[PDB]
Amino acid sequence: WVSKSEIKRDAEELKRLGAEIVDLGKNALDKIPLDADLRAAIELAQRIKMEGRRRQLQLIGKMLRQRDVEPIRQALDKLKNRHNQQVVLFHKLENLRDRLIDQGDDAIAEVLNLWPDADRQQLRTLIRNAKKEKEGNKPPKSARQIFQYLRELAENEG
Amino acid sequence: RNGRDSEAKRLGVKRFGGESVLAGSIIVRQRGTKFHAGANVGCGRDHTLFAKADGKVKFEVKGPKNRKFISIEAE
RNA sequence: UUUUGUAUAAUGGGUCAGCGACUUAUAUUCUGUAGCAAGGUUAACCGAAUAGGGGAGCCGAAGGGAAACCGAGUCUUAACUGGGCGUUAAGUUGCAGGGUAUAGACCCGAAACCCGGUGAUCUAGCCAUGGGCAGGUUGAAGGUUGGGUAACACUAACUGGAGGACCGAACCGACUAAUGUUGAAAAAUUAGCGGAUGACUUGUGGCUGGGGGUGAAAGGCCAAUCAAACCGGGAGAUAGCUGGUUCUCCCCGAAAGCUAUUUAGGUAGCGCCUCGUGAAUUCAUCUCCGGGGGUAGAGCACUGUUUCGGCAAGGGUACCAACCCGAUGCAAACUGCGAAUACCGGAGAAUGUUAUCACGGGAGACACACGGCGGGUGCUAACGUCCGUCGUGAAGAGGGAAACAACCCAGACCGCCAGCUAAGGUCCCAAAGUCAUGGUUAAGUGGGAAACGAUGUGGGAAGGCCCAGACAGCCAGGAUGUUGGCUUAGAAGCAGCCAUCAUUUAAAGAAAGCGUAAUAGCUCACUGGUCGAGUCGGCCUGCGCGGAAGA
RNA sequence: UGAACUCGCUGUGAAGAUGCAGUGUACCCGCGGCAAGACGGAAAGACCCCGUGAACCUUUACUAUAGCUUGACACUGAACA
RNA sequence: CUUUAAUGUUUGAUGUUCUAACGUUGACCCGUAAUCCGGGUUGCGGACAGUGUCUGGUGGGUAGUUUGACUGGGGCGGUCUCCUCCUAAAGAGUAACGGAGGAGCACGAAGGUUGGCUAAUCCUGGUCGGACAUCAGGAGGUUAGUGCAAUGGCAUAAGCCAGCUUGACUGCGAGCGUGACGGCGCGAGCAGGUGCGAAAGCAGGUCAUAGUGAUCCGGUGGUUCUGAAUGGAAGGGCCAUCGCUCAACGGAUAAAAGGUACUCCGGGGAUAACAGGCUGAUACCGCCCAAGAGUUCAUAUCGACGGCGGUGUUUGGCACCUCGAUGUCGGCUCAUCACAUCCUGGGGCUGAAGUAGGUCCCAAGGGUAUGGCUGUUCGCCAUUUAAAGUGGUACGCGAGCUG
RNA sequence: UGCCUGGCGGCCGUAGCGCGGUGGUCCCACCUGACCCCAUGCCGAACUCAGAAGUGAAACGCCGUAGCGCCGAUGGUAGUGUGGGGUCUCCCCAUGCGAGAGUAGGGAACUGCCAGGCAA
Repeated sequence: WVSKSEIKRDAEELKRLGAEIVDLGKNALDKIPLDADLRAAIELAQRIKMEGRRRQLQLIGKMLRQRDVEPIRQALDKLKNRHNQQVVLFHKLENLRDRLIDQGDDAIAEVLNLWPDADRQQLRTLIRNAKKEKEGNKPPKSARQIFQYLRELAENEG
Repeated sequence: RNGRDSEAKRLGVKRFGGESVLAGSIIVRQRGTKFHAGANVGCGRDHTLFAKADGKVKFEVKGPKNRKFISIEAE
């Protein structure tokens, strides 16, 4: 006994995977191990639009029902892991900059702990300049410099 | 869970005795072969009996098994 | 008005007077009307102009295909004995009317969104400037005096003066109770409670202006209104939702059904409603003829199910049991059999305002309830829900049933002080037999209710004994061992193992009841005499009683 | 406040009767009190449901973006290793 | 030209130095009695910063939306298409969250034709082999088989085997069945060319019902059909075919999950919760045959195995009135009535010696408490009596009051 | 004209089975060989070729036998359409139709065409 609800859920997952791979770029398509026919179908889906694109995606999902998906899932998982790591690094940098702008000495100490080589004097000067810019409605030059410095420190650590 | 409904096949007898019919008309709609075609009566793939020529549909019992036969006479 | 359904105790109304609800324009379809007629017709514009010019323009008479293209033929295919669409009916301009779609297009009733402005004299916060917070209470630091230590600390006094400190006015907060909820006020008043030198309050002036301000940070307040203020515009927003739609008469007059729907109270198609045109003894009733069923009924050939008896594979031979055999059953999901209705076609006398079918215009409706008929479901309970058909009401008043649309008879054109009749009644209220014939009932049954019970009543089949006199009665009898062997404790007939014998005999059994420790004693089985006729145990029962007690 | 010549009981009735059928009682009209009912009056129920109705809020629901942010292009040049 | 080397040209990535662009809310002077602004000198960094367009990523902070339907209140649980059997009342068709089950395949053959053939269950004989393998004989007549769950049919076999082929072909299709419709199915027959068979004749798929998706759009082959001046091409039109668990399967978007007790609006007793009515499984009570208990002895008292009766005092179903408002459990004042009687009163039986008791009939004229436990109705405990009774009145009374 | 035979149809269990008898004058069947035609998942089994030497055992055609199987009335019964009644989850009244099974009985066949042998 196989539940038609489970079948529908599996179909939805397959269609989601098809849409994701279609959205993925040319380099991602090359990296993912797709057969020639599936690659041609994906390219046709990308070229077409409107309800035709959705029905081509439905065809992709129907083909994936029979074709193996584990390599495709692994490739998508690794690509998404890399993208999420990059996004998390960017979010951490943005949050650290925001804390530096808002609190002050606590954020400076956190930055020093994350990167011992970080210059306390430079960080203090940049934070004071950013506060002055905020007070005088000046361009966020200090904020941009802080972001660049944090990115450089992260790159050096990595 | 049980009791799922399905549209009926609308089987039965369409033409009865004493009624004139035209060529190609369907006489009886049956799933199996309840009635066997005879003279001027042809049987399709779906075990449906049709008239090959104008006439009045007639029913007779023939054969060793006494199976019911449908025949048409040009009257 | 709502609905299957109303006085219902579901909706609205106090009334009078006035005002108020399907209009209008653009294009389309159809009807009636007027003309012309294979032609009709003008728009704008000119016009001393509702005339006359203006044929610009539009519509059909020739259509098919997507088109090329072809042509009364065309499209499909190399093309058909082929098939779809054209020919044999004449179109057009105005008027009025029935619809269609656009415009708010029958009207009233919403929340809610955007745009442009107004407010911080009410209210929240902040800023600046002034005032007020009675009175009485213990007092921390510091200073001074005597004792005390080498010196401090400590001790007993004077000065000293801070409490989100204490009691307690004015004042402030509404924390609690009540007053009131159109109020005294669209949140105020009374009586307590809390603070009463502190983040206190207040007069005055300014700022914070609405996806925003403010909030010692409950969605509170922002001019009596705030989970998004007020004023004007979009905007008479939209609304599958509530409600109303106003004068009269006549004819016809259904449904709450099927398919479909982001669809269940909305709406599209068909049946059902109505008007017109064209069509065949077209259709209905009844008689006859030819029909296939698989329902009732019946049965178990087959499919399940069920009991008994037997051979019994297999299984662990006093022991469980498959495949089977004979009988009894059951089945909406079984039919070796099988109908009456139901339906199709043909023939026919007669009736039915063609009651039958095709097309066009407009509908309404798509919430149905009950009884009968065979049911699913529910408890073979429900004024419970869902199926196929007739009727009722919805859409039908009247008469009967006390009142009740679904129970019974019966379809209101109007009037008449007429008769008959259907159901239902005839003692009367309340109209009519206190009618007649042969019976049942002694209970207020009639005038709610069952398993069961019973010398109630009338009869039937009957059954046993009966003037060689029956049943029950009237003065009579039941005498002797049988205090028994037996479990001897006494059962002796009146508790049991036991025979169930025997004399007097018109007649008596080794025994049925009452009670004594057992005794004993009194009746009954049968028997003398009179009267004497009928006497006794059950079944069927129609009609009767109990079981039957609710405010 | 539809209009009232506005009694109780049994049963029915859109199912709790001042108004129906049967029955019993009751002179008509006023005033001081009680309050069983006329499902008293109040708010087009806050409770349950309907609406391809509205508004606020939440996000790993959908669609975009303020903001943040990577790089390229002009302001933006001169000397050389 | 592939492959290299010095000078001379285009420059790009990168580093340093400089300043003339650029900022200076750094300093000094003037317009100026001037913390604005502008102008002149210098220094500070300096082609960095930022600015304008695009682009990669993040982004309920903001703006516009969605979260379907059936459902014995709602959520959860189960379903949304097609096929078989009964309900489905002997034409067709006919519902339920009724009962039993399947399908979204597959076959270049399992299709067409020609020829030939006919199984289950058991008995007998026989090495493994034994009831059930395969071999010979015996009855059999569809119980076998007919690919897929089911139904009917299949002896001419629609079942099995063998020789050849793709008619599983192209262009049509009168005439009918089925649905409101889109639509789906049957279908003799006409033209061309084929397969089987010498032939009459059969073959336009599978013994027959599910194995499928309209429309828009796009992909491939063909077509001068058209291609907006001409000659082409691009783009379009038509014929053949492919693309959707669009499974919410007659499918509104290519694109959407939840709360609001801070909610509102227009309505529904079409639809709920307290009360009314119907109904009476359940609950209470009474009784019948009666095994048996009761020191023997059924009915002094209980009394299984079974059934029959009254009420609505709990649990049950409809929502038939009510959502344009019926204020839903307790306490107080007011109480009313029935007896299925706690006592008082009159009686029967008794395993009733007397007081004191056990059971039943009539009788409602009358009486029928206080405190702790919970909000409680009710019920338990302690104390007195004659008791400290059971029930209906919206589980009486909020048009009486405190919740 | 008929005792017979083989085939072609109607009717198809009154038509088919159990038992005995009956036939080789023609026809039918059995049978011999298959070298050749023909084919066996091996076989003259099945089918086919030339014969009929030999026979009527099996089958085949006919008769008797009722033992089955089968058909089958009449009446009754279940049921049921119509209009009603009742102690109305059921039954009854008037009317129309009318089962299944069983009984009496029938029953072990009839019929048209062609071709061949016998006597006529």
